[PDB]
Amino acid sequence: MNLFTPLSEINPTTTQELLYAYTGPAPVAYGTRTRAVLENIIRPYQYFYKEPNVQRALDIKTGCKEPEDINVEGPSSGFHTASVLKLADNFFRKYRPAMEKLKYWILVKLPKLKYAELSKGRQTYSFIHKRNLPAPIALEETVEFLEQNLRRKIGPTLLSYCQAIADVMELDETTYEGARTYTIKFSREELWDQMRTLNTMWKHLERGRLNRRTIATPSMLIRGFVKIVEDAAKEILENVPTSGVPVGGEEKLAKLASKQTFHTAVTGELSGDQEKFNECLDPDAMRLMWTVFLRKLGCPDWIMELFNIPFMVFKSKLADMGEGLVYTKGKLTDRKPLGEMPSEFDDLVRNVVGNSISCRLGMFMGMYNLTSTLLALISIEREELTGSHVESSDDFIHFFNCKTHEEMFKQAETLRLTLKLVGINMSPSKCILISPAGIGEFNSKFHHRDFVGNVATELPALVPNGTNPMTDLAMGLNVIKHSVNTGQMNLCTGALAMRIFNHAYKYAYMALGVTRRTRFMEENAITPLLTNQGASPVHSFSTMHLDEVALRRHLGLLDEETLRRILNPNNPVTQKGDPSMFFRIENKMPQIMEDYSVPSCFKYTLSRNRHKALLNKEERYQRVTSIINKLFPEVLIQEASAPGTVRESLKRRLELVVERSDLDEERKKRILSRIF
Amino acid sequence: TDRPDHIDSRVWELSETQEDWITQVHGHVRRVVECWKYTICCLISNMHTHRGAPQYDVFKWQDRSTIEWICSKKKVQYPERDTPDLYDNERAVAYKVLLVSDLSDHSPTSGIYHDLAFNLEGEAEESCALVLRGSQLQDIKGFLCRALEWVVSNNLTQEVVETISGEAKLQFSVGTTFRTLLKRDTDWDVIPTPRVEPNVPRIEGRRWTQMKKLPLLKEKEGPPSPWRALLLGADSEYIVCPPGTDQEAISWIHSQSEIECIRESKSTPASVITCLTSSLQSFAEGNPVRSRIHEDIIAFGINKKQEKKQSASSSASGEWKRAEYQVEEMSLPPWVEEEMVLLRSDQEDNWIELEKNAIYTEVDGVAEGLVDKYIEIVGRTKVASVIEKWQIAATRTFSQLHTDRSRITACPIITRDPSGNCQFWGMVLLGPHHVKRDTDNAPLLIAEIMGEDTEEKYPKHSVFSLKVEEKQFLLSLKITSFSRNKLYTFSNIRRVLIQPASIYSQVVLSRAAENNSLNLEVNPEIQLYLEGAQRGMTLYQWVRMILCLEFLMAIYNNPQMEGFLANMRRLHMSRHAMMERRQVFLPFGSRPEDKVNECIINNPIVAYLAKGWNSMPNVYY
RNA sequence: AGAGAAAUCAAG
RNA sequence: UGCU
RNA sequence: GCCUGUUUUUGCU
RNA sequence: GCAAAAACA
Repeated sequence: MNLFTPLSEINPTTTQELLYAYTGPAPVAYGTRTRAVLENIIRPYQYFYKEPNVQRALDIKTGCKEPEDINVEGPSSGFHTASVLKLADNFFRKYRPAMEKLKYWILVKLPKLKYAELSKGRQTYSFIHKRNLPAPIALEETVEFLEQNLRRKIGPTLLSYCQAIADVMELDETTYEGARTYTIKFSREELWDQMRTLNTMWKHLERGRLNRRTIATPSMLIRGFVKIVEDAAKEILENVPTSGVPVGGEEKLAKLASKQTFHTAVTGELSGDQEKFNECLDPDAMRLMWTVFLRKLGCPDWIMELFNIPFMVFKSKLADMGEGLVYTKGKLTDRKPLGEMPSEFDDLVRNVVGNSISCRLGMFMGMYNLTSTLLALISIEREELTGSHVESSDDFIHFFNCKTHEEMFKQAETLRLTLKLVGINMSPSKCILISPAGIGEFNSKFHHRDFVGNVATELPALVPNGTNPMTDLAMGLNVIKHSVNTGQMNLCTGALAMRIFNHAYKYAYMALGVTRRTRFMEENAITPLLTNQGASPVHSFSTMHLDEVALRRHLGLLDEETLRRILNPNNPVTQKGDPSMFFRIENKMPQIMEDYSVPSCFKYTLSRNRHKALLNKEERYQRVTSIINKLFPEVLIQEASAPGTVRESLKRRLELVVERSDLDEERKKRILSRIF
Repeated sequence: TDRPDHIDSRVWELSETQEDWITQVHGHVRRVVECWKYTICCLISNMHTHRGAPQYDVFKWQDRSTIEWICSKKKVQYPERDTPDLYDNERAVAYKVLLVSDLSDHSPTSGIYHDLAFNLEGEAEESCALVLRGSQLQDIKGFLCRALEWVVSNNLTQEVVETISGEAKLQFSVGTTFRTLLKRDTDWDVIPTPRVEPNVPRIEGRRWTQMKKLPLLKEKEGPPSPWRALLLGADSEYIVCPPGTDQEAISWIHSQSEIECIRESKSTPASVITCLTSSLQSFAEGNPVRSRIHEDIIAFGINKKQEKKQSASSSASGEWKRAEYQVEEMSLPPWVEEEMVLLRSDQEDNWIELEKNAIYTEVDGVAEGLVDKYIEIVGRTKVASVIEKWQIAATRTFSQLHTDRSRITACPIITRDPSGNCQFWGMVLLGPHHVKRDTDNAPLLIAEIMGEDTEEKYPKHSVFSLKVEEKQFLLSLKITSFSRNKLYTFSNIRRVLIQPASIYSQVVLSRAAENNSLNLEVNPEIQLYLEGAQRGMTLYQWVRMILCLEFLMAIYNNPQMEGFLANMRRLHMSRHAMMERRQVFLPFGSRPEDKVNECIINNPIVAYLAKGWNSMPNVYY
């Protein structure tokens, strides 16, 4: 490590890039997640009391603890109710513009939120198939479930979706009918359990940690509810100085620099992490903070109930245990459930619900990053704390401007205690304070005189993407360009990355050495003329943003005769399977439908080489969307608002298109005759 | 903002404080409807005069004091609950603007004021139509039609209809049994109402100490770590084959090869040399994929799972217990320093042949000159040749993956010097790989040329003696299984050159910027703690050994390395602060070294970095 | 065997 | 069956 | 196998 | 809007 600590030319902050083993393999998880899941379940109960008493903590519903019960020498699970109330009141009294924006979002933006925003998620636990499915599939099957159990249509808004979710909870028996045909039954208790179930699963390819961690995913019955509170929290956090989570990239760096003002006699800079986050935060604290925010805003009761649903559902969460703890007799390996034979998690047997285990304390999952940020920020607002604080989720940086060292130490301890009041524990081994400010870290961004560039955080993106030569070259060069713009890579590193990417990109498409492609080009006398074909690079450091074909045409490296062939919109290589519609600006017929191909012959598609009914349903939706887009050019620019159902709307639109086609009347009649 | 386009800005800002819109159902739509009513009131009194005074007096959105003052002057009184929107001087009677969904079957609402009812399409009821003039009717109809177009554009028809009707749902509600389900795991109801008075209590905390001395990393005790990597590293060599294709080189090697075992390891039986010889013979013919033989089972561990499970079942005795997995601790091997020293040895070739980018501007020339300087100062080095070997081997092993083969594939590792001669580093044998995931292992038989043999460094290698053209070489021939993801990652190992290039470029460009002139030939002196003492050392050799250490770190990347490097950044920052006469203060139970020491188990380069940290000073004055 | 690290691959 |  | 949030790059509808 | 990739928490 002595080679990474220069003393003369550059400082170790600039060499922090060297403390990265990237371009080496990323660690993976192999076996059962049961031990990790059970450890995350048991940790909140171990931290509620100063002396770990798990058995006495499992009977606690709301984790609220007296100020004398708050552990100061270790992690503390739970919150102080009076502290939460007073700190939320203080945070509301200050930052009034943020609360005005919250009221604006509630009145205006919230009613316009659509439940189709839930489709943006990744793999989602499905309460119907008991598996992990893509968010569109789970959303659509949940919508069908609500429609066929409530015997009504669900409105496009997210409020209607949440109301339908709440209404289904009132039924005694619910059923799901879906094509394979098959029918599944849900009681109120069964569907409640599926609502409050989080599907646990390993986190693979994660760098920077010795021990593998477990990630979880909720069902669509609660993702919608979490969406409202997350959007409201984002709206509040965008308008408060002390937040750092909703901003990112260069804007986050600018916000950090706006607070790096060290003018007093003693100017510290505390940068640290919060230990055991996502499991020392009781959801009831977030409930109380949101309730205070809505009360002081004059909001009605229904919005309060809506905001309080998700945190109660997470108070009743059911974490999915893995496929069993590993047991061995000799050199055997057997996987057994929690309660079969004694282990270190015997105290949690009473919480077992089938293959899932309950946990009333903590969050167990980062589903409330913005709300946890708000909970952290409300505790900052108090008279003793006069410094500048930035908190994203559990990574924070604090700047002190104090007259004396003792005052700074008192402020730092007050910061620690006020964080502990709401269930947030500073990691003692990860929090470091520098008494003269100027050196710090936040979100792995180290600054000494300015935020130094961090090479090797851009190396994993330097591999060709693998779509097609044009897209791969374009996006690789633009990633390098963004790295150069942000200051991560300078002239030399940028050019070297360009050369390495170009060499790997030419290798990946059989453009180096003697390959089948090169042999075919050689025996048929086909000069490359393109980077992916083995020609010399046309792109330079200053021309990263320029397209290859246009630059080659401008420089004369690609003659017009070959351009007439490469950019043919009728080439068989990229020909589409169906005709497409085209605009015609200032023409008698403004829309023409004809067969089309992607202009570039090198934008081909690589064959991938290997809930089915729902996929056919997606295909039907795609067909309907395609015909709607063809017949309604204006929904491509603005939202769809035509009245009636799809069939009648497109029927009248097709008619009106016909009477403006400028043909003979009888020809229009014969065209209309065959319309279904 | 939230103002609809058809709503005038003055009307919108006047409506802000008229009603508490947050508590009303569809507060935004309610405000829009009230703005519609006020605009209709404005349009009715469209600059009409009577006896030198406005014909209509508008009561809507006016302070109650003025309303009572002017109503008293007009000998009219109205109750607080309902007040007419406007008053007409002609045909003296109070009027109120009403919006209704249906114009038919409508009756007057109150006997104290008249109703000017309108529908959402801009039409007016008969008495309202006859009271007002045609111009007022047209203005009101046009404004209401613009409002209707705004409504249908924003898909707010249902909300507007419900608002106009007068009654609407709370837009969200929680039933009874759902509330009971929700309140199961909490001590508060849906909208919590704790009885405790808000307060921030004072809690006795602790005192923040000071990191007067830098932490000391724990050095583990145990046997020295063996070389646990895919390939040999600095002990890699090659045979200079005559120019030709891969098939010619393999034929030339095999036809003149004399293999004799000189050191056999129990991990890799010496009998699997026949696998390599058969693979070489098959590749020399033009058929890289060959059929299985008897010793392929031993070489690639074919079916080992069944015999292992049968032995486990036969030897199964006792009582079931928990797993309690353990990781053996190992000390820093002596060969890490030797690897670092030998990796810096100069070569006769450049070993980094990257095609230059185009040059159009002067900035392009500067960048390419910097890249060329870096390449020439790190190219002629053993580490560059080892990186090239790793690249070739990883890519040629990864390209024959992705299929379900029951046969044996041979993957030669051959490079070519800038004279046409082939350089045979070794050969990778890929066995039966029924691979389905990205983490499942694929059996391999890594055979490659070794420069020097060491029992403690390579305990699992069976070293052979290779006799080709009156020359003596060594052969490693280790049995390993290696995953798809790691092979893909090592297929792009050439990216490791960026970080030492980053250091070199930052030094050169900082020197250029301070004196406001580029040099491109600066080789300054870097002060470092080499043997516990600060001594000067040139930039070029510093970049060379930075590249060597970065490469050695990349091929030995594991969870231990990841955690160690993640947790040494705090200590690196603390040391950089301490070298600038800055004090470092810590919380009560702050031991930043524990989260590093937990990651120091058996990784030789983690131990090397830990020893490098320990050697250099920990107290700064 | 081996890869590997808090338990998986090395077949069904 | 050929990336310095 | 492949969560949540923020930011970034590219391509296609 | 969708899809792919990357970084951070």
